[PDB]
Amino acid sequence: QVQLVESGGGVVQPGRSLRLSCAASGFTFNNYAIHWVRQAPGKGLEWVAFISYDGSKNYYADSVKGRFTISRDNSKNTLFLQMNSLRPEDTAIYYCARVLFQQLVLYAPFDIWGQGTMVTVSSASTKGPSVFPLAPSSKSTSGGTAALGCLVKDYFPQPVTVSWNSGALTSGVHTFPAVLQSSGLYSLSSVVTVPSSSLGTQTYICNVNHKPSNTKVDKKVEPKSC
Amino acid sequence: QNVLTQPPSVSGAPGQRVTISCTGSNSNIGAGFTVHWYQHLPGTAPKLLIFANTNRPSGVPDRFSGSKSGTSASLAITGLQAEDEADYYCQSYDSSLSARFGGGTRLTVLGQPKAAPSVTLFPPSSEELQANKATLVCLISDFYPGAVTVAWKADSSPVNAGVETTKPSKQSNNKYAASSYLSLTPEQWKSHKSYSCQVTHEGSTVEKTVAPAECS
Repeated sequence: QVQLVESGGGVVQPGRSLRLSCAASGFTFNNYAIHWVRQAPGKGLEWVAFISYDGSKNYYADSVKGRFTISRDNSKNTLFLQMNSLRPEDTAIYYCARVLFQQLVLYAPFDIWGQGTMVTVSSASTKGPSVFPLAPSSKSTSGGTAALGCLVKDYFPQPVTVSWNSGALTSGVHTFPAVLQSSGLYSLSSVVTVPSSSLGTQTYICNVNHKPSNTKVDKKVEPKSC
Repeated sequence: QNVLTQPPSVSGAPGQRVTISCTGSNSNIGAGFTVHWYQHLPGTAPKLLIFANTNRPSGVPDRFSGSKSGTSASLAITGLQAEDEADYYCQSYDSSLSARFGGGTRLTVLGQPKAAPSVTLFPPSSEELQANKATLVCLISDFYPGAVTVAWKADSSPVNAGVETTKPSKQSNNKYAASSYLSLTPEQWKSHKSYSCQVTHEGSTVEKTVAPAECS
């Protein structure tokens, strides 16, 4: 089976370097040209670079010229993209793609693509989130059912995972996509809808896990009584 | 050097047929360079649809076809299906041998009934207040089409600063969800009689409100 798999993406600070790799399997790598393509957030596909089948040739987009270097090792089925002097404007998912025709054919299409690897260039620093209860109320009670949740604040970088009652409660839950504050940190909210006639008789705890900072938090959410 | 322009978006209804153009110039398309088409849904890698203007790889269905004339190219899709909803890109080259992609066209497939959003607004929690901060959370979900306006108010004034709102994103049920956050100091929170999150969608406006322990 033919397959391309990129590696080495992660979070980095501006000005630093990172080297990604793309390993082939299932076909004779030394017979094809390979390219890198990227897609920034909310933007379209952008061609980055390419290298010939035998490595004698290569070329770059004007937006990376001088900063990026492409190279391949025809003794290991692997290609590399050395990125230096990274900028926030280089943030993107990067893909490697093979052309359809062997050897020195030109203008050939990209038929096989890997799944891509994500690169985030930020000045933010790794931070576990603060978690607060979003207590249920008449203000948002008895539609017959009630809405309560957990607000997951100021963390970096994505992603966070939320579960309720440790997996046991799975219906009615709706976890919203995170917002990126201008401060460079993310925030998200997870809500659940429940029978308003059993509040207080039933216990609800949201389980928040933030892999990147090795922080897990459990938070019981309860109806106050102002 | 040069570019390839594509209409940002196109629509059609199921079973119908649509076309996606790619307009280039005397320097790419016009010079003989060929055009290839890719179909794309971000949670996936792109897929080659058509190559060298009119060629279709095996695996790719009948319904897709290409043409080219002068400095433009075009992609036709017949019998529109749901699964066809995605982004489509044309791609060519120039006299450098740098591949050049167009901006992308997102295709929308008509046919889904309009849906009013459910809006939920939460005031700050004591806990956050004890930590000397206050965050109001406005949650908006289950609406379609994916377009909505969000507005905040302190009593009757429009508040502009300290607001962060997500663009909406499609959920697994084909409807959209969006969020808006309003960051305040605990002094402002207690200084006003109420705060409101107002959401407008296709002629509908719903507004929810919260007030500091206006208990009673």
